[PDB]
Amino acid sequence: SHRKYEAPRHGSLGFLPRKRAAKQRGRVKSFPKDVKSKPVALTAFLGYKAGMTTIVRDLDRPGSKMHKREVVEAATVVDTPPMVVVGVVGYVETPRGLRSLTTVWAEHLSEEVRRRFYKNWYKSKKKAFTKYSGKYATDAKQVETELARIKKYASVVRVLAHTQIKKTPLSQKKAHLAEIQINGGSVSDKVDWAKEHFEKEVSVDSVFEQDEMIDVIAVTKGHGFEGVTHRWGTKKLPRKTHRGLRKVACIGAWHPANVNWTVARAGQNGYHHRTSINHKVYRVGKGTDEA
Amino acid sequence: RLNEYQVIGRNLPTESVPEPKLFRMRIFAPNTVVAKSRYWYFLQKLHKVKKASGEIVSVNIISEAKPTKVKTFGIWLRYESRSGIHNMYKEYRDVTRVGAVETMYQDLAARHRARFRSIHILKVVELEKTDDVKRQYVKQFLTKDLKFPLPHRVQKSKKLFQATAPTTFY
Amino acid sequence: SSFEKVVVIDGKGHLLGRLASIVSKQILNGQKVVVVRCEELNISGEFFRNKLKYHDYLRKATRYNKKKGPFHFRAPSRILYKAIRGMIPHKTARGKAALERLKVFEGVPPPYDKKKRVVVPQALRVLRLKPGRKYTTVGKLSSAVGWKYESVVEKLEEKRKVQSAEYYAKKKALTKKLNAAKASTAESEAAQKLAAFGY
Amino acid sequence: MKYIQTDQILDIPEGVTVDIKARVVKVTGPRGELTKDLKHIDVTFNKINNRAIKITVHNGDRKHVAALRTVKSLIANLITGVTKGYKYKMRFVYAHFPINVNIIKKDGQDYVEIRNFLGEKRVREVKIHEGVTMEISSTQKDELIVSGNSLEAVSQNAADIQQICRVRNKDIRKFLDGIYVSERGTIVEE
Amino acid sequence: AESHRLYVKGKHISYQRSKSVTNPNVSLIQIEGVASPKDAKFYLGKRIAYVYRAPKEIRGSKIRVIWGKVTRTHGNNGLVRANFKKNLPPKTFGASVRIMLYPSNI
Amino acid sequence: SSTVKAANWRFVEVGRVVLVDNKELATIVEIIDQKRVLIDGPKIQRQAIALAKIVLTPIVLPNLPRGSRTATVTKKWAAADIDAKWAASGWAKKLANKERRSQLSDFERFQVMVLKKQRRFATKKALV
RNA sequence: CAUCGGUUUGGAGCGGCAGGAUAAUGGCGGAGGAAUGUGGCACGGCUUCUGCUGUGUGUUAUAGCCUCUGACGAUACUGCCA
RNA sequence: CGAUGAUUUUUGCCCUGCACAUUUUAGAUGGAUACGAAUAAGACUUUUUAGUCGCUGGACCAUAGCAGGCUGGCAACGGUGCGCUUAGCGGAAAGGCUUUGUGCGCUUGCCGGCGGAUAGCAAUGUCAACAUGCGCGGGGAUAAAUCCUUUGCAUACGACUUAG
Ligand SMILES: [Mg+2]
Ligand SMILES: [Mg+2]
Ligand SMILES: [Mg+2]
Ligand SMILES: [Mg+2]
Ligand SMILES: [Mg+2]
Ligand SMILES: [Mg+2]
Ligand SMILES: [Mg+2]
Ligand SMILES: [Mg+2]
Ligand SMILES: [Mg+2]
Ligand SMILES: [Mg+2]
Ligand SMILES: [Mg+2]
Ligand SMILES: [Mg+2]
Ligand SMILES: [Mg+2]
Ligand SMILES: [Mg+2]
Ligand SMILES: [Mg+2]
Ligand SMILES: [Mg+2]
Ligand SMILES: [Mg+2]
Ligand SMILES: [Mg+2]
Ligand SMILES: [Mg+2]
Ligand SMILES: [Mg+2]
Ligand SMILES: [Mg+2]
Ligand SMILES: [Mg+2]
Ligand SMILES: [Mg+2]
Ligand SMILES: [Mg+2]
Ligand SMILES: [Mg+2]
Ligand SMILES: [Mg+2]
Ligand SMILES: [Mg+2]
Ligand SMILES: [Mg+2]
Ligand SMILES: [Mg+2]
Ligand SMILES: [Mg+2]
Ligand SMILES: [Mg+2]
Repeated sequence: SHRKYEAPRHGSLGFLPRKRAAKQRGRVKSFPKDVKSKPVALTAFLGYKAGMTTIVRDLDRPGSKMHKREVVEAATVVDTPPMVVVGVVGYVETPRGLRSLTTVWAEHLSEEVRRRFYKNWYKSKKKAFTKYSGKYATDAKQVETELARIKKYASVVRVLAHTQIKKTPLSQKKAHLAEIQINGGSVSDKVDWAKEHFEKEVSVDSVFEQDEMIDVIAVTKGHGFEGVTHRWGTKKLPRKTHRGLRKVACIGAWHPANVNWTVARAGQNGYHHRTSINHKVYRVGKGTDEA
Repeated sequence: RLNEYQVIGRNLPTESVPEPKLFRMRIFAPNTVVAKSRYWYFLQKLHKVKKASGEIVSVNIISEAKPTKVKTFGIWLRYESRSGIHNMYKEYRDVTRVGAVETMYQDLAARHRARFRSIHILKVVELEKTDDVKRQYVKQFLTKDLKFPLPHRVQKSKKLFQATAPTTFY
Repeated sequence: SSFEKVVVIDGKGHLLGRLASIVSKQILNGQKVVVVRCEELNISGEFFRNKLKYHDYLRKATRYNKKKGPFHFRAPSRILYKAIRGMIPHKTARGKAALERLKVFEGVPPPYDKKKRVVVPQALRVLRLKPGRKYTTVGKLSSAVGWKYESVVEKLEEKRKVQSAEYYAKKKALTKKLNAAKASTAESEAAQKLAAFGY
Repeated sequence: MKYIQTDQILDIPEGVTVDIKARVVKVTGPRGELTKDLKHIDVTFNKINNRAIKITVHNGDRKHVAALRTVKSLIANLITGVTKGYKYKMRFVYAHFPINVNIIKKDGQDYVEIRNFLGEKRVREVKIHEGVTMEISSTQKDELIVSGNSLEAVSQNAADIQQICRVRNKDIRKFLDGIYVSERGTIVEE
Repeated sequence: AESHRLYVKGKHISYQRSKSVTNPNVSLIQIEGVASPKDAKFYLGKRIAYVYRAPKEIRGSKIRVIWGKVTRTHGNNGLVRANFKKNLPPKTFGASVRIMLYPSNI
Repeated sequence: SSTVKAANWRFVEVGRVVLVDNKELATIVEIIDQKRVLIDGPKIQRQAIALAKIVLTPIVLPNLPRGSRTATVTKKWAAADIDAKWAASGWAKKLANKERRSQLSDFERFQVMVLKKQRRFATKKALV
């Protein structure tokens, strides 16, 4: 027999499995599509979630009852010191997907980003990138040859940039290193832009303007193991239910003699990778600004 | 693969009738065992005679008179369908009377699902005059200076693989 | 009828199931087969019917866990692989070895871009189907069912055809020079004897 | 029945040079050239003379025979497209709301812009096909002239304009508003 | 001579079998270049060698041979039936055998 | 002009020479169907055959009336000298070379290899 | 390996004999006939008549075919060969 | 499945030449011999309406020498193998395709002298590429992770984010 009454399903089947994220750093799964006619520019930036605040703003929405009237809105602060460009990666269009051909690095790396490649920095000889730093041998023609290969064969160019986490109040000293796709211009223009920006700082005001709409990639808050009642928002069973009530009463019909993948089950809640879109930029503040 | 047979039979003589009339039929059969069987099948459709009360007098193959002269044959048929019994008339081009009949059995099997058991051959006639031809699908081959190519030739290969591109010219 | 070390088949113009059965029997009998240009394969019947066929295949999935069900591969090479694997005792060790004897590709990647590709007349679409019938190209059905790399393949195939055309232009010139050289050595003692021998 | 052979005769006027090779017809006339690929049909061509062409189907069944006179008609339409042109006249039909039609150019493309159709605030835009000429008739009120060498493009653009002006959620026997093809002729009058 | 072969190339295809039952005492062999029983009838009675390698040396050799002979043709495409002094092991399906030109009758 | 590319097919007509079984010549004397013809020749039996079993050659025996008997076919074949016309084509020459190759012995094959070595030496000298 | 004997599967196997409408055809000779009418002839459209071609006429002509037949000679097919 | 960093002073590692011995091989035993496109059309010289072709690869290249020995000559100044070397192209999985000069061979393109037996009338009568190990010889470099303590951006325990 059918359910006595119909009701929508609890939870979304498009965010499965509700498992922990593979990394704590949210990764850009997909970048904006490249337009050659645009100037060469970055498409992303890394920051740290500081906290929330409140603002008051005059609304410009004709036809609304709050038009030209003050509204009180929640806002989030993202601490964003300028990121340092340290590398460049070339990607090739293949019948099996994009494939990285070569990665070219900068000559000098700061200690906070060189700690990224170590689990025990204090016990190490800190040998990372020393022979590669030696690759800059005079003509540094190995580097120019690889960059020319990227220019010749790559169709997608992404830069390698890291945060300056020593400028944040965090006690962690490891920087966060990420790939940021370069959009705009020809492949040669992108490669020239990446090389000329090696070991240089790029600020947020060079990637995002105010009043822009941007997306946020992040790993959500972890809550550990959770029962179905709070993990999935299922109906609590009656107060007088034997063996407890924070359950789903029926987890399947008799046939198929298995539990379906669509049934809500207890498990780990939070710490998921999410891509959230259309967050408006109310302010791009500057650390040097005293106001 | 058929042959045309002349089968002659009669009722068994009685003291009342000591020379019964001799009746002949032209039978298209694969062999002489089926030729004498079909004879009795049709005589019992017409005459008060049986195989037990009759006698086969002669069985002879009837060969084509001019087996290398191209002819047009008209065949009159009476066949049984799934629903009723029907008369039909069809025309065939062939060099032997037997080879036109072989085509007829293939033809009613293919377009009407009429089995050998469901067909009576009423008459096979060679059409002497070009005006005697009633059917279009064989009249179109009686035009003067008939030419036509054979486009899209498919060649059967003895080998599985060929190292050059296939062609269909001809 | 010869045993080859590797047989590389150009899949253009081949009917999927006839080629699949022939290749299955080939790899079962110990012959190594590589099939290239699976995007140019053909299936008899119009495109819409085959799209409906793929949706019937897609309909089928394990109810209690979709990850256990049939894995509907969308690539032309993997469609051909499903056709062949349905024709192989693939759950035995012998069938697994036979499947190890086979390779299938879209386009013509290295090293096969500089080797000889053959055809299979018993499985060619232009020789089997009635000249009025409608057929499907597996590349369009694959794009229509989720395959993402059609335009990459056509860009790389035009690049390959440009290199192969330079190849052919060079071979014709050296073939032209050798024919002029073979004419000089005609009516010579070796040439006269070879004419009496049939050469 | 598998007819042994079927024929159709193209007629080439005096100033026209048809040119056929591998089922790609290129017809040249005073008004220009038009080409069409027929690789989806099995037909063969014989040049009878400079003014006539034989079009043959060998051993074709009923449907494959049906595809022969259509080839004849398409090539004849090509010939009259390069020797006389094509002209479709459309009349603007409205009961209450006048239809405001403009020939605009947006994004480097020509468009037919229909406004106020049945009072809608919506602005209808129809892309003008390549090789197709639009004109607002001066001699006639509420008339559009669609002209060009290719009959297929002209009639299909005209059909686009007619179809975009369909009436929804009403009795179309009563609400007869729309843009309809009123005259189908040629650039060169006969 | 760059070539030294004195045998005809063959392949071990199958045992004699129905849908479900196999007969190991007879192997079905495909002779290379043979496409008809008329072509295959040349090879009737010729002895056959399956040459393989083993871990242990026997008389200093790691190469072993199983000998057989052609008994009859099989089917219509020039395969033959063979009878070996020991049945060919099932792992050898698809392995190449050597079809000797003797006993010669040329 | 018009410049229409016409097909260069071989036609089914009275007088077409055909090959049968890669061995024997014959000519079509009358058409039976789309599939069957009546063929005759000096070295073949006058018979009704299917067109799938024969191959049309590019040669037509000129002025052969439809339905001509064996004597007429032989007479016109001799007059038109069809055997010589056939024997001059590359098709028959390739067939003859195939038969001749098939009749070689091992010693003749060794001589073929040696002569090929000599001619290849001369050809390479010519190419340089 | 040879040879034998028993059983058995074959060859592009080879030959002789018998039967039939004592095959039917075909080929040769003769007689007759017609048309999907060869040559020729009469009107035409494109050709310096460059298989030019279309329509008429009529009966071997600068092709042939059909029917009947006279005297030979084969083959297919089916059996037998101790 | 890809790019990239560092890769153990440990008698431990990498790269490389030879040499040897072993285990493995879904099964070497002359050569996987490269346009594209159409098929009611193609392909060659050409260049396109002309000649010729297909009607299968029963083709093409290679193929002689104690599994191919020891020596000599001639004709040509070519062919081929290997080793250095010059330059270029190839990123779809390029790992290959070309190329300059040089040195060392071979050449069956042609002609000579010498050798093979006894493995006994067959017995695969043992000749290949992948892998690993080991001796010499040569170029090169000289790390990390985990436990622990700690953290709480994490957490039932594992695991995870930090720091030492
Ligand atoms: Mg219920
Ligand atoms: Mg319900
Ligand atoms: Mg639902
Ligand atoms: Mg996640
Ligand atoms: Mg993406
Ligand atoms: Mg939830
Ligand atoms: Mg209660
Ligand atoms: Mg209770
Ligand atoms: Mg019929
Ligand atoms: Mg080819
Ligand atoms: Mg499918
Ligand atoms: Mg198996
Ligand atoms: Mg998906
Ligand atoms: Mg309605
Ligand atoms: Mg209403
Ligand atoms: Mg048995
Ligand atoms: Mg004859
Ligand atoms: Mg005894
Ligand atoms: Mg015996
Ligand atoms: Mg016997
Ligand atoms: Mg006799
Ligand atoms: Mg007679
Ligand atoms: Mg007379
Ligand atoms: Mg006349
Ligand atoms: Mg007999
Ligand atoms: Mg082996
Ligand atoms: Mg070569
Ligand atoms: Mg070749
Ligand atoms: Mg020497
Ligand atoms: Mg070895
Ligand atoms: Mg401590």
